[PDB]
Parts: sequence; structure tokens; C-alpha cells
Amino acid sequence: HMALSLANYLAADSAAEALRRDVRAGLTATQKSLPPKWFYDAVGSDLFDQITRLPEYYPTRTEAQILRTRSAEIISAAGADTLVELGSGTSEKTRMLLDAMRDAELLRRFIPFDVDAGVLRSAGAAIGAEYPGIEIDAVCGDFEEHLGKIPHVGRRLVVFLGSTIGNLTPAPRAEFLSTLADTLQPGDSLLLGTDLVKDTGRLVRAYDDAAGVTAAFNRNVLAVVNRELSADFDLDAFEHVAKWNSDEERIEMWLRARTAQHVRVAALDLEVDFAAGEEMLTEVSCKFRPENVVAELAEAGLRQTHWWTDPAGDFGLSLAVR
Ligand SMILES: C[N+](C)(C)[C@@H](Cc1cnc[nH]1)C(=O)O
Ligand SMILES: [Mg+2]
Repeated sequence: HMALSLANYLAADSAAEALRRDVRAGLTATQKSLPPKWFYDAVGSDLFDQITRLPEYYPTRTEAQILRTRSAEIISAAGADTLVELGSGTSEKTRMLLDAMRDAELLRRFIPFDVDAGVLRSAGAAIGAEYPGIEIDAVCGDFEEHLGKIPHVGRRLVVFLGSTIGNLTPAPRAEFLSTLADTLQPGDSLLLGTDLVKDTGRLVRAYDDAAGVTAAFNRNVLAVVNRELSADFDLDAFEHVAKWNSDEERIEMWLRARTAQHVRVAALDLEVDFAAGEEMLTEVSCKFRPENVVAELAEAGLRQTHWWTDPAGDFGLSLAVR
């Protein structure tokens, strides 16, 4: 099944330059950091897939169970014939929504939007084979820059699942939602997944699993830098640390140097020192309160028409309209 349309707004040389800029800025900052987008090379994407099946990492299965039991209601409320996914279309959650759109005799079109064109091609072929006659228009782009490149055809249900929105701190998060709302037409809908404030032990353990998989995922960002920028990070020298930040109500992932480290990043003509015990921030994952989700949507210009949550209150899905 080779039927496909694909627009690609991302260039290899542009991505390499973004990594250079990000690593230089993050490793020379007074408090070191690295952006989590760089976790998702081939290795890191596979580790994240594994994370979604860990006993401690409740978000994926919780969101999936909400969609499993409520997809027909979501689809009926949206009335859309086109599913736009800020994501690659590889998950069972995608099929739950497409199945419900098919069951309702609404489904015409799938628009996956993500950063890896090869994965979009694979997902497109799989979706095409499962939903014969569906139009697939894939977009390779950055969801903080190319949202205007998503086609406007049809009545669109735009979905952003998994609480990936929690990787944006409040100012960029507000800008993202405001921009997204300005690409929607009357009649379009946003389905947004948000992980919720809950027991703090359960939160920390979800990012510090017993098997060490999250720790490997986190340290792999050092392997990305090592490979792409000719650096010599010693991954064994960095401890994985997950923290609950109660002031910002967010999970944080950090890497902590066990002993002083001297790291050359040869491609940047840069050497960088870590003191013993020095920590570097690699990810934030903001957790939400239901009343604040409504307010953030409203501030972006969207009205929350529906809210779904599991019986434990662990996770929330919002449907919002212009
Ligand atoms: C895919 N998101 C960004 C939603 C995940 C990434 C992640 C999982 N374990 C550590 N980081 C999340 O924040 O829970
Ligand atoms: Mg040099």
C-alpha cells in the first residue's frame, strides 16, 4: 500500500544546526540542560515505546482506556471526517479513533504530523491497508513552527495525546495553544491529553522505574550528543534522577555527575566541566489540575465542551472548539 501524500518541511542540515545550537546553549548555561526533543533518535524512540508498557508508567494505558471506552462519544461530539494527529499514527490510540470514525461513517482522511518522514511513510502504509479508501496526507514538520502547513480540508479533529503538551513550560505552552487555535476553523475540534496531579510517589516512580528503562532513555541523550557532535560523555558517570517540583507542579528528569567530569564536544570546539554532584535538566513534564486545563484552553481561544477522566482521576482528555 504505497498510496500517500507527504509534505516534508524538515531538512537534515537544519536539524543538525538545531542540535548544535541547543547543545551549545544548554551546556554553557549556569544551570545546564538539554531539550528532550533529542531523546527521540531511533534508539530513544524504541526505549520510549518500552516505557509505555512499564508497570509504573501509567499514562499510556490510562489514556488508552479512556479512548477505548469513550471513542464513540468523542467522535460523535467532534463530527469530524478528518483526523489530524500531532504524532506519527503508530499507536493503538490512533486506531481507536479511526475505528470510531469509520463506525460512524464519517472517516475520509488521516493527517499524521511529526518529525520523522520514514515513520510517517510506514504508518501511512499501515493505516492505508487497514482503512481502504482513506486519504492519507502526511506532514513532516515541527509542531511549534509548521502548524500552518497542516491542510485545512474537511472538518478536522486535531489530537495531541500522551500529555506531550506537558513538555512545554507555561509561556511556550500558551503560545502553542494560541497558535494551534488560530489554525482551526469553526467546526474543528482539539482533543488534548493531559496527565493530572496525583500522589507524588506514583508520579516520581513513573519516571524512575524499577527496571532502569527510564534511566537508559535519559542517559541516551548523552549518546546522541556523543555520536552527532563527537563528544565523550561517559554515560556510566551520570546518575538518573527524577524529581517532583511542587512549586511548578511538574516532574523533572535530571542527570547527575557521580564525580567531576570533563567533556569535550569536539564538533562545537567546546569543552565543558561538570562538578561532582552537578545536575543537568533533561526534561520537564508538567502535570495539570482539571480546572486549570479549562482556563488554559479558554485563554488560547478554545471552549472545552467535553472532559473525560478515568475513575481514579489519573489522566484527562479535553475536547475543545473555537
Ligand atoms: C511522551 N511524553 C513526553 C509525554 C513522556 C516522555 C517521558 C516518559 N518517561 C520519561 N519521559 C512524558 O512526559 O511522560
Ligand atoms: Mg576544535
